[PDB]
Amino acid sequence: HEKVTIAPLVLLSALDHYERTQTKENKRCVGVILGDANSSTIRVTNSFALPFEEDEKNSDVWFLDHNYIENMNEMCKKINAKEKLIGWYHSGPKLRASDLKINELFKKYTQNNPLLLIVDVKQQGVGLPTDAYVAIEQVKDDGTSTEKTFLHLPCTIEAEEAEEI
Amino acid sequence: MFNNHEIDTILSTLRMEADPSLHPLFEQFEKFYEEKLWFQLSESLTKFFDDAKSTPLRLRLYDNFVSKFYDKINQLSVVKYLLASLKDSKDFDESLKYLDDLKAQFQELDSKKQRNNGSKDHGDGILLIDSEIARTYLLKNDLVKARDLLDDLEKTLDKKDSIPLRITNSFYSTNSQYFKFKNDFNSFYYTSLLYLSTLEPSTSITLAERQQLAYDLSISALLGDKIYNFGELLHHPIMETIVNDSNYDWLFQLLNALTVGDFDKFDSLIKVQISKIPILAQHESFLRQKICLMTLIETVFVKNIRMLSFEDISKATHLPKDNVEHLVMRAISLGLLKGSIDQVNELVTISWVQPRIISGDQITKMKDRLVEWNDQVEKLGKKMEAR
Amino acid sequence: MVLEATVLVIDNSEYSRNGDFPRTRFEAQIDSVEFIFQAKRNSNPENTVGLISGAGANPRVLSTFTAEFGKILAGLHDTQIEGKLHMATALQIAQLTLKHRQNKVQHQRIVAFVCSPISDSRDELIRLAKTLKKNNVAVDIINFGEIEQNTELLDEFIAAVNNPQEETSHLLTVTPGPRLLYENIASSPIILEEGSS
Repeated sequence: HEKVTIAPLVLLSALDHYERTQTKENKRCVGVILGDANSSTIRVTNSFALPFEEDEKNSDVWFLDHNYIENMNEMCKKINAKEKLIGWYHSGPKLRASDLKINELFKKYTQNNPLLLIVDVKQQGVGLPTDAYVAIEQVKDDGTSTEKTFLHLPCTIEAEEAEEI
Repeated sequence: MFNNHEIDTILSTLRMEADPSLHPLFEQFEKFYEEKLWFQLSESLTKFFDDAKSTPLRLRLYDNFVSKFYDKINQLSVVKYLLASLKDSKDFDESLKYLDDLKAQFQELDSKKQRNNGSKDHGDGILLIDSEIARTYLLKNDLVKARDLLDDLEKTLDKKDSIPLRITNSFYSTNSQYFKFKNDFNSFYYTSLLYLSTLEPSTSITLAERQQLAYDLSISALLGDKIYNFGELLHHPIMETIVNDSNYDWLFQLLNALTVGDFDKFDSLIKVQISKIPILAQHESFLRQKICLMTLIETVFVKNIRMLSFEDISKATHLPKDNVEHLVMRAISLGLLKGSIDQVNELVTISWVQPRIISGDQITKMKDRLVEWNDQVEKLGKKMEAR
Repeated sequence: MVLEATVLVIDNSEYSRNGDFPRTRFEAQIDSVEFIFQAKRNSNPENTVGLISGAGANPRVLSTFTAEFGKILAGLHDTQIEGKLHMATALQIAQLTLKHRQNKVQHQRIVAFVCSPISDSRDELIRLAKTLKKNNVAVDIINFGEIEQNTELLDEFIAAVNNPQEETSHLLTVTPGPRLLYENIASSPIILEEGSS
């Protein structure tokens, strides 16, 4: 079974960037996850931040650096070389459709299965607002077409010996 | 007329000083062929508005341009309309030269790249080979050799990818006649469903395809059973834009016949031409018994009643209760109802897994019963707030 | 003039995949763009050229800011063979791209290669043209093959941005013909005002 386990530092690292640049109110902050998983089980521990900006009126406006942001992974490779890029995480408060169009660009740099998380600037719900996405080709009975869509899977917060106590 | 030479001159002069692909002897031949406005061949963007006329046997001169051809439009645009204009030619020798003799690894994997495809913009015809083998031999071979042609095709479909879904149209067009030669049309109905969803993009959006598609959708939905009976006829009314009669008018009466279920309406539905198939006699009772059952399933379900009896089921279908028990079981294996019919008790137990789409009459009461009745739990849970 | 960050926008449409230039078009474009990257690299030590594809069924992204042409080659060998140029949506990405620069001492000049005509109206680009003077960034327009079969829709885009040559508003025009593809830079003013050859 595929179960995403997210470290709470991911939410705290992005929370700082929400205060600095004042990113909120339908403004997505793109990020990338880290870990070593050769199985269906996904382990998310370390995470980076991608300087992404979008327009509120036009959802097709997106700019993402490919090899310029990976310098952080190169600096982390000398730190920990066991973990590589297993996926990515976005914000998507209203869930922009830009991630539905291109699943190749994010999968090119991540050899694991495509994974898309949700970190909202709010995340104030008593429930489980954090949601995971798996982009595959699923048959739809709506009668339009069978294309790449999101597959929802439950996630949780990671607790290890460092951050438990 | 001169529209071939005049239009091609403007686009070529702004690119090349002299025509690289057109030989100076062949330049005058461009407007020398026919008397019409648009001829059987063209190049670059002018070719987009050009198509086949009658018998384009002059495509050999278009294939003669190899060396300097790419200096106007990319070299991979040769096979775009090459095999598209020959679709109505129906010749074995001309097909083998553009399929088997085309082979692979010609010049394209050396100094250039390969996008496969080849019937739009610029692409190599290697992917075009496996797609057009099934169409050329469709009317030649029989159901035996037709399976081997699908093995090298279906496996190629999963091996390589293509952005346009039109590649399935040629796949569904082959299986259309492949299933037409057979008896059971159940596989022919599911084939035409995904074929209609691929009609929205390019490659013949014209209404000439809907004329032959309406004839397929009429026979497929008649002897095929997938979702409801006539429910898929009102989703895409493409037949109302084409000829109404000549086998196209049978769906007009079939729309109101299954809702009624009168034998008098069936005489205007089936005629002597369609009655020569023994499969029609089997599905004649399958369509009426199901549409009368779909109404009873909507009727039996109100609040607490999940169960029918032998009364309303046998009277609506006008069939003896002995056969009706085993006739529904043929529709039970389709995933409709999982229940188990009794005998002595004369009561039909129904386990209802059927999706039953086309809602919006229920949602008024249906959605409100998920709130008001759920509010009863919220009111009773407020006394649990002590801790 | 000073340290600048070049924003490169090419056209991947069907007009760049053909041999319209009577030697080579897309084969020598790899060298011509690389020679421009090497020309600005010798003029200023800080060189970052973003590669943004504004064509091929909505704008795409191939390469990113880098100091070496090796990462640019990843976008040069991979070119989408369909789609046309969309100026409205791709420019809005370039407007946000103007704010991703590292230091304020690094200026920005938008360089666009237009191989295909566009259906976008000029009035839509007028309100979007005020973002150039707001961030004090330059712009460079290289268009060939559109001016012959179509008018210039980016001419009025320069009118609202019109400024003396010490700031922004540098308009360029390239007409193909019996020439060399790398020689097309000679007719452009970008090759001038340089003491190195």
